[PDB]
Amino acid sequence: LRIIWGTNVSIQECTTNFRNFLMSFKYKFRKILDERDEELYYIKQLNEMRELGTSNLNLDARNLLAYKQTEDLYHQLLNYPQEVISIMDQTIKDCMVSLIVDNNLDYDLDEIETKFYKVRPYNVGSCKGMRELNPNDIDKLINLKGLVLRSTPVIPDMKVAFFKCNVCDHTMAVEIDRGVIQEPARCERIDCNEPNSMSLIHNRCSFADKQVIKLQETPDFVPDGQTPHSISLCVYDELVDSCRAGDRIEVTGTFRSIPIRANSRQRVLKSLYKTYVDVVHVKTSTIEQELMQNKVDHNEVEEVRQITDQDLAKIREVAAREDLYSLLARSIAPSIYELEDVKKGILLQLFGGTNKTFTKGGRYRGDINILLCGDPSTSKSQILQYVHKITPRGVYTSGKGSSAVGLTAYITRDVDTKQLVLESGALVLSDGGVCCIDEFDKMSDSTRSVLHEVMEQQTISIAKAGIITTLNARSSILASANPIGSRYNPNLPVTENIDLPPPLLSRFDLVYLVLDKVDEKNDRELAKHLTNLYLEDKPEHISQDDVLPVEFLTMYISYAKEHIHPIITEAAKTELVRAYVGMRKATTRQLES
Amino acid sequence: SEIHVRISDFPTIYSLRELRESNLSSLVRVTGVVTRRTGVFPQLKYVKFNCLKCGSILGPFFQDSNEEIRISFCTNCKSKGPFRVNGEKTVYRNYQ
Amino acid sequence: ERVFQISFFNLPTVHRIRDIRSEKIGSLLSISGTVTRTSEVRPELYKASFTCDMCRAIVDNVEQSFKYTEPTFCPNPSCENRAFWTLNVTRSRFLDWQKVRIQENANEIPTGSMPRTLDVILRGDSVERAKPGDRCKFTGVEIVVPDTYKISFLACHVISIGRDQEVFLNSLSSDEINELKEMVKDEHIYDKLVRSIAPAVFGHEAVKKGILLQMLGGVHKTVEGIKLRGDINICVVGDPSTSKSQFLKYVVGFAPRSVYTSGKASSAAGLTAEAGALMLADNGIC
Amino acid sequence: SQRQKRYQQFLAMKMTQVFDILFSLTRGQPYTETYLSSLIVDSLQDSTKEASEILAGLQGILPMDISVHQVDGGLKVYRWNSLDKNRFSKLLQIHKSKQQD
Repeated sequence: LRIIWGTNVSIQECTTNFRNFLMSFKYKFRKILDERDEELYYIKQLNEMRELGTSNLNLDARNLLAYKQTEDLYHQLLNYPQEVISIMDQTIKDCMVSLIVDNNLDYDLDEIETKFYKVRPYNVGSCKGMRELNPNDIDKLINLKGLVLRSTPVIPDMKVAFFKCNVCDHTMAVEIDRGVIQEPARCERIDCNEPNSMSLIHNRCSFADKQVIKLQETPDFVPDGQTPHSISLCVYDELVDSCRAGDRIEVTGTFRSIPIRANSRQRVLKSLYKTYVDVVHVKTSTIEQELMQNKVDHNEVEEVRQITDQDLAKIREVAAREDLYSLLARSIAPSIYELEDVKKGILLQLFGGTNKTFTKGGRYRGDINILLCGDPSTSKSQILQYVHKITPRGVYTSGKGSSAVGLTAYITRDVDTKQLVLESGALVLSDGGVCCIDEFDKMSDSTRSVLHEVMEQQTISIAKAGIITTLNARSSILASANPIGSRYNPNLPVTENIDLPPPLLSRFDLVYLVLDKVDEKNDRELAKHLTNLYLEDKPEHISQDDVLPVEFLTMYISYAKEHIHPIITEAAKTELVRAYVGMRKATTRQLES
Repeated sequence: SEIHVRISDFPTIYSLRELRESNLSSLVRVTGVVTRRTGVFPQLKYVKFNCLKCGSILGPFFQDSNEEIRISFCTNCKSKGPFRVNGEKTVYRNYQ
Repeated sequence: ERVFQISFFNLPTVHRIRDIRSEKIGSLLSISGTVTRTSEVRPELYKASFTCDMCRAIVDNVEQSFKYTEPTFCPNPSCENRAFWTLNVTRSRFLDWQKVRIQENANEIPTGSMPRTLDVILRGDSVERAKPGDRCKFTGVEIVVPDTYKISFLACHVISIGRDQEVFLNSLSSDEINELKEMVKDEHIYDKLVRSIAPAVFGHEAVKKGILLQMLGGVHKTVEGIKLRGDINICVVGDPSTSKSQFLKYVVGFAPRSVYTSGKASSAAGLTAEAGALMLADNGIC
Repeated sequence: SQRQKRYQQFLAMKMTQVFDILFSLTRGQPYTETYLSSLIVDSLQDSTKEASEILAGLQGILPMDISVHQVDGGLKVYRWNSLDKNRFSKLLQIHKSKQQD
């Protein structure tokens, strides 16, 4: 049965096993799908391949699962990927050949068979994040997701080094293979001998780029308390550059780990190996694109795990609750007392607007920038806490702990590779979701110069340093401020009493002003709330008895986001105007808001 | 101990703007307006490397008008204990 | 006295920066791009004369890749070596390099992967042929630099390419060239034109016009003295935004050589050492 | 402006020009395979409607070097990088549809 020494992978025997499957498939998948096209895909797809001649079969994984044979093949594949894929490719070429032979003369004629076709299997396994993985799996197919942080330029790789001799010269050149290049001392032509310097022409050596992508992985499903790990994957070959930064991509690849020399002078290696991803298939696949979507693209991941349909019903049910507009605002801040209209305006900030690209441009998004001030200790902090907690993409920052740069483009020295590396500052990150700004009134004048660009543009143009570009960051703005008073004090111009540029001021969507009338008569109540807990010391019954959702909220938010696209029609128009009329009777932006 | 001849008179008078590589290395007469002109510092130009790991002194080098490059490999190593010039023992010039 | 530099031109195609691949290394290439951050020209070796006093010095060659050292072999003699040095500033081939870090052309940028600049060294008389913040075409001479190496293209042929035989515009345009000739035939559209500038705005027309005209000509050139400036600077004062120019300008974002300078706090990084200020808007509004 | 009609006939002639420019647009770009868009753009930049039109006409004349494959995800270009551009030069010369179309 031959073998592979440790792989327990019988040389061939899986070539048959596969060959059967490859030749014969149809949909056994529909069985797992429960069904509810007839023909086998593999042959057809493969023919398309032959005609187009694109090689690069990305397979499925799992079609094998579930099909007999190749059931085990699924397993061994997950286990011992590299060898497996090699065998796979071999069988593939052989099959292409055997196919052409059926066709007798095919594609003029036999060259194409000599060309290399390669497997780019995808969809392999449900992998739990990264941080989860054990050393137990050093090399396995693994699934990943999340936006693309940064990507190195192509880095050349001589599979084939290039050498020459002082004499005669002869140009012979050694392939790297294993990661060291062992050069011959002497000599080729003369040979001789002669201990004649064998020169290495670096301009003449081969180069692979296999590029480098800093990956910010979102597995979601966050066990906590972990913070998102960043990843880096070497790609290779045609895969290189096929990815724009920031893409949300599904890619699969081989777990990998490497030691790295510590001294940079001495031969010493660091033990404590450093892990990377080998990057097999992404989700050339680039050229294929929606040809991937063929076979229908896996029934859209079976709805992508939409809510308990029942839960959805619960949503649509709660929608009926007339109080819902209020009830939600209640559910929003359990800890916080009164100040509802705040909680409300925020709630809208969660529901904010709708994006419009026009024909092009357009792109008002849904963005809403709320500012709030008042007497301090308002809990004014606490809220930002809450939102930040809720907000998936949000970030919380302090005035003066800041300047116009840290929000963008650190462009720091990577120094891991001893490279310089572009680091998204705070804002680019915050693109999407909302931003939590402490001490807005206190920000550096340099800082917030940023803002006007953001607020207006809703994007950001950095021409600075090595790369000049306008990056889009779309995110909501929540800013806190203390009147100079710090009680803004009665009368005064409030607009004065807030400090700030009356323009930049005017920019903020929602201007919330907090104040205290000393309702006696409030403090009592607030003190009751507050005074509670107390009991229970172990957190229990915060707002009881009152009706509030908990996580249902989060989901509901998510769904409403996903599925809703309101359109005001004509109705609003009239009154809508009359309003802003009375207002200027104030600014247009007010209307826009 | 020494006397340097200034000679005299060689038109030519290659102007300013007009000079080529053909003009290089050969004596050339010219005239023109004095722009910003340097302060004085004593000549005797020599650059050298105290390194880091490979101990010292890598010896004096004479560089360069004006490169100071690149000082590739010396003294153990040559890396990663790589080189840092020292204030001590590097000849300078100012001249004109 | 022998120095020869040969420059091909009239290559049939143009390669994008991102289009670069390791297969094309060491072969000449074709790239046009946006110039950034030029560097002062510094002499080179080409061939350097350096060897020891033992027994004979200043053998002339190499230091080819940036090293810059050293005499490679057959030292000293007879001190045969190793040894090191000694370099004759009397004998070597200086050149050039001014080098430059050029950026990919803006319009091209595939969303959203964003621009990536590369560096190229100007050797030979092609040196200084460059201008910063300029679209320019170059002959590849591409190759590489160690880093492990990092490719860096080189340039034999510096072309600033990137008017008119209005024909050759038409010839160039040719396909529509049919179509809007009608427009030339057409009339009033000075209205329709005017009836097109900033659809955004109600009225605001005198502006809409003004922008339009601003886009238009009026000719360089006297030679007495000033080439008569064709350009026209437009000022628009107003009660503040709600459209400020908060409208009009942004709108004017759509145009060639178009420099939207948000605010005047920059501070004149515009014209830094590209006129972010200006040279980029050359034949355009900042 | 009958200048327009002049431009019309002129472009009609520039068909051939395009063949010669495309032919050898491949060849002075030592690739002979490519991103159809790309070279389409370079040659375009020499002189889009006209450009794509030429893309078409050449495809028709030389449905050997050139194939266009619509795939899910789009129509992929196929280009035989080994095709003989001299023969293709004379063939482009002769079949303009013999310039009869």
